[PDB]
Amino acid sequence: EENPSLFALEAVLIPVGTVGLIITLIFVYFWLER
Amino acid sequence: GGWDPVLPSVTILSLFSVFLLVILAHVLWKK
Repeated sequence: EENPSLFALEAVLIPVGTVGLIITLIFVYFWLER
Repeated sequence: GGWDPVLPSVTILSLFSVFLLVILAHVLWKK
């Protein structure tokens, strides 16, 4: 019933991917400390 | 005065994408 056009929208194509990787990376940095 | 063009939403989203991309590349580069 739904459409796949919205599933492959812009927010999933770049912002969600980058935000998730960026958050994970910064957390990794904090964990390492130095 | 004479109908000034206005930037679209796609361009703004694109800008945010590039900026966040720079953050990812910066953290990996500095790691």
